[PDB]
Amino acid sequence: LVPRGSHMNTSELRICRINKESGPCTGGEELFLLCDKVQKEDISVVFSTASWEGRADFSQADVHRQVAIVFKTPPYEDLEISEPVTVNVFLQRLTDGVCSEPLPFTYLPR
Amino acid sequence: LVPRGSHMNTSELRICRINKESGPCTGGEELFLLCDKVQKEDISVVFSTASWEGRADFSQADVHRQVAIVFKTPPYEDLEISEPVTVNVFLQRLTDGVCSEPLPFTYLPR
Repeated sequence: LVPRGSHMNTSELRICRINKESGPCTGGEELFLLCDKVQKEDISVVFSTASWEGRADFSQADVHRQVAIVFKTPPYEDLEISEPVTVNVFLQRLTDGVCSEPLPFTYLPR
Repeated sequence: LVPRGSHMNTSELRICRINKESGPCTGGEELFLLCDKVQKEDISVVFSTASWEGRADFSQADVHRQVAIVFKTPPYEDLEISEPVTVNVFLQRLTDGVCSEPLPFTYLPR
């Protein structure tokens, strides 16, 4: 349960991989990741950086057989980035607020 | 079980989506798709066109919890294509040789 920021990391939540490594900072894009056993009714996908945090948008429906999650990327804090900004994506249980190890995801401009 | 080529289609195998819509005709690229309940020990991923058929490369291991499959794309018949050639990707049970509905995937040159 060892600490990793304001929240807590676990070996219970794990993100195997995302289909798209990058994407535009506008957000809204529809992506989908693989993971281990997750509780469809208690799970979220969060994008973050030291000072910004964005949640993906998806329904319990979008969670396929507890190991995949189709979601819609949140827009990046600033939509006027001029550079490729790669942040952190990771899972997190609502209940115990526990998170998973992050995966790098990079926003791009238009 | 209605016919669709030399083989047979079913409502038992379904490909929800692939992470990458395209890729180079060289093949070898590592992709992964979503699908419904598949038998890890009886399933394959085939790329085809009316006159060419290629199989993806993956192990029973690469099949995650029966709904996702991480595989390696086969090279396209001709690696000297000058144009974007989009073929068909689909599942198929070894035993009953039954297939699924195809999904378009397009090879590209270098």
